[PDB]
Amino acid sequence: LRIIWGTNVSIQECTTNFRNFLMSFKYKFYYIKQLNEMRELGTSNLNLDARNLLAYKQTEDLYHQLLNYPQEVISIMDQTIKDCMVSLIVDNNLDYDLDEIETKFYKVRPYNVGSCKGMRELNPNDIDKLINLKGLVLRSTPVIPDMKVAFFKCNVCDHTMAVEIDRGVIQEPARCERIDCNEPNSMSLIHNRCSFADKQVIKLQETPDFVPDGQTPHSISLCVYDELVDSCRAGDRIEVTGTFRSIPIRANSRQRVLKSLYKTYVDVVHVKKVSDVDTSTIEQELMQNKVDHNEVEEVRQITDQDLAKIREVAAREDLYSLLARSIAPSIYELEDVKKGILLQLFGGTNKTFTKGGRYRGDINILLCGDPSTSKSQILQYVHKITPRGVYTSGKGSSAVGLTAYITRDVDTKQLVLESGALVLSDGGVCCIDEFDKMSDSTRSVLHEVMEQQTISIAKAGIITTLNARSSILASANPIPNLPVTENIDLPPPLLSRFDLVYLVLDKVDEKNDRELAKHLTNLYLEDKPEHISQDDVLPVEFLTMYISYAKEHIHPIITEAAKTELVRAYVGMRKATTRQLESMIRLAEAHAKMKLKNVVELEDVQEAVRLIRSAIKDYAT
Amino acid sequence: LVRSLSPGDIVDVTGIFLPAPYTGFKALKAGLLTETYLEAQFVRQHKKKFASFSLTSDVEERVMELITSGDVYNRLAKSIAPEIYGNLDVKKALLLLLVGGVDKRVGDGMKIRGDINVCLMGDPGVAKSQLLKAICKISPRGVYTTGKGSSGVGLTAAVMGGALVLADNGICCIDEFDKMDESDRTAIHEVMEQQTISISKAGINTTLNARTSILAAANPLYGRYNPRLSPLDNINLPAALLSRFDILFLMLDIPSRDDDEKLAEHVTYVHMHNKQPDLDFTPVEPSKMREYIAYAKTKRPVMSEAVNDYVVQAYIRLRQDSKREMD
Repeated sequence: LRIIWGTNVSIQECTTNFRNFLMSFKYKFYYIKQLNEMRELGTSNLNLDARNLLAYKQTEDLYHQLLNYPQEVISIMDQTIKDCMVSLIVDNNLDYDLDEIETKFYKVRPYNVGSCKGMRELNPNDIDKLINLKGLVLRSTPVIPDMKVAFFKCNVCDHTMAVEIDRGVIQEPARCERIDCNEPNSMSLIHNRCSFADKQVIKLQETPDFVPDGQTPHSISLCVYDELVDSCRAGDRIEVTGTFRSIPIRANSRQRVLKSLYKTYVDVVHVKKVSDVDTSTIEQELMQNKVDHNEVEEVRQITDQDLAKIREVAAREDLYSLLARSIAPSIYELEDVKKGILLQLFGGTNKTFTKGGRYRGDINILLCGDPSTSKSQILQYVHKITPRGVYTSGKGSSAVGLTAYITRDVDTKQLVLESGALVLSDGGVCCIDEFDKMSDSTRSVLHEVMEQQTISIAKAGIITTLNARSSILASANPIPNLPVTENIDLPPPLLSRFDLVYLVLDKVDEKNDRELAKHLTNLYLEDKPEHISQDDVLPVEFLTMYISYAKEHIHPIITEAAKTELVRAYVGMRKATTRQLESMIRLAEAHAKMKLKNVVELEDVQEAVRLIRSAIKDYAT
Repeated sequence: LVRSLSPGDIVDVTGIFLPAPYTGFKALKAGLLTETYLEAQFVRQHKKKFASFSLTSDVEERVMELITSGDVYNRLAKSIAPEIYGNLDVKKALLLLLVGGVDKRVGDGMKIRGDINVCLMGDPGVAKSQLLKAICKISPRGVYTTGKGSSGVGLTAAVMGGALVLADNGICCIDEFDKMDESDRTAIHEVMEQQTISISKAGINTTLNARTSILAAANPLYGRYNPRLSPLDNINLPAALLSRFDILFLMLDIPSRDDDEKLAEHVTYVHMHNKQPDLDFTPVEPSKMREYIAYAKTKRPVMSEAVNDYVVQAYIRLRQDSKREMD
């Protein structure tokens, strides 16, 4: 059976147990597919998976043989995958011309064996084991050359014979080579002629996010080897796998004595890698195209009689009220918030002029107030409805994060451009948490978006101004009386820019909180969830097809009718800034977009103002 | 015994006391000048905790002497900081503060605290802070701090926490709550969203979790509570913060010939004796008390329909009566 020392992982046993491991999906709970991909490229370095052997049988034990004894298991695994390449070739007969492609060096790169906890937790009892680690890299050391095959010389005659290093030591024969000759004289070791292999060194802090706090993190120097050398730079927070090593260090100085406390470093055998219906105008070409070659699906289609139902419901007078209660069923009262957002769903009308123009439909809403006011719940809901929207927290954000990552692809080992979070959010609604709390460098992105409606990226590889047209719904937590305009914090210029700014305030309702408590203190009971707002008339899936329909088939124009009242409102406020006007004419046209009116009434601009005044009835205190 | 030890912690460490020579040098000393070290053997740290215990085996017995007498609430109430006289209401509430609960999870989910936040106003006397030394003595994971005092970097966590992070899942205590300036007030203003601090500065992007409770002793605007001034005038604090405080106990002092006799009798009786209550009350020892409160925090009760409606109606009446009062 050929027992091997204390590792006791038997040769001519585990080799076959691995050899029949081949051809499995299986299980799971690839494998030969990826190897068949490997044979052409000549890239070698088989990355494996881990876990495979677990729970799969046979080789349930091999996982434990590798985990507990990775040193031998990796070498044997490499031999076996090599001979399984050799056995792959004979199957297809003559391959790659011919036998030289097998001679090339291969290796297994195991990773993700269990989840290890830190460096810190580690026992001194496990010194040959595969050990996950994570942390940033403070520095990448210059390359040190490592002995592989040693060369030797003598004064006689001189002769060129040389011996390999094997284990981490070098013993040259006293005397002598070839022949003979002899004499006793010391061997001459040529420094430059002998072979070398790349050994870097990589410093790693232990998980700066996970710390005793305030004690500064501990260094772990992982030395790598071969291809892995110079494959990384610095500060990479991701993860690394490899075999733990304790090796003696020479101390004071000289003396040829051991400090008797072995330093510890990781062999790091592997490293692994990085860190409602859509609108028509936005789709455009993909309507104008995708027709020609044809296709299926895309834009949501509506039957006839249900249309006949929409055009009926439009007649209902309380509609503008009705939909407002239907948006957030769980959420109680605060109807004007539901309502402003209701118009955020219908927002604006798009205009190209001859060229340029492009004010879109975009309307943007901040809302602040006492905590536990559901201000986040709305965000969740809008997020759920809006087709393309994206949801971001404060401080979990950065100006690089909101556009243009230019990451390495790592599948092809190429540089590929990724879309940031606002670029994705283009169309529909970007939702933002804790907007007040954004870093100062951030928010400098928004002065670009809110105005231009596009973002201009001149950085790095590619220089272009790319379009993100998106609504924003931002949540804010403020820090009676006091200046309110002071008490939202923010720079006031940015703050004036938001279309409709909600300030949660008591409505004097009494008479509300009872009703609301009836809503929330339910569930509660019944434990099972049935209805919610009942008894209340509510649309469910109808309101989405309604909203969609409204958006694609209507394009409201103010005509002569808005402008008078529209202006007098603005003046009435002035008696603020011009944006407030822009606001009104856009927000209002959403109202008129609803109710299926191609033209605005002189009426409906009234509440369209009142919504801005609504927060003012809340600015009294 | 490895890893048992942690920085900043007072510990009785026992061990054989030994030298480990010399590694050289060896010229300099001469001799031999051992310089020694202590081998660790055992480790006992000062100040090791609810809510974690399994049993509730025969310990319930230790709870029952407290239960059976009945009227636990008033008994414990009085039993918090008996060292001072009066203010049975204040203590009455502090018992609740210590107990806390029940928070909630909305299943999606977000949380709603979850705990109580107490203020103690008034000046100069009335011994408001002694209640806080009291509580921070009784409650485990309690920490006593003052404004100038505990620096802003005292509450936030440096990268190389304190206060809020250091004491969380338990009561934190503050004195001189006015003099704390500004940056501090923002931290505390935010921590009533519970579950949060957010440090964006320099080498820190983390958002750590502080489950802290806050009790804040503060003095009204100088000198003491001028009655010719409206409330909120003589309280220097903004209304953004006070809305967070659920219970604000303003302790004001108007001299009263009858009562102050009783007080003087109390503070003379102790000093004169160490043990205050006699004829008759039994002060509940803090240890067994902590046990009871521990067994209390385990329950997670739920409201019946009748008390809910009652709360609502009484709330309308309270709103309406508060506002009909006028500005």
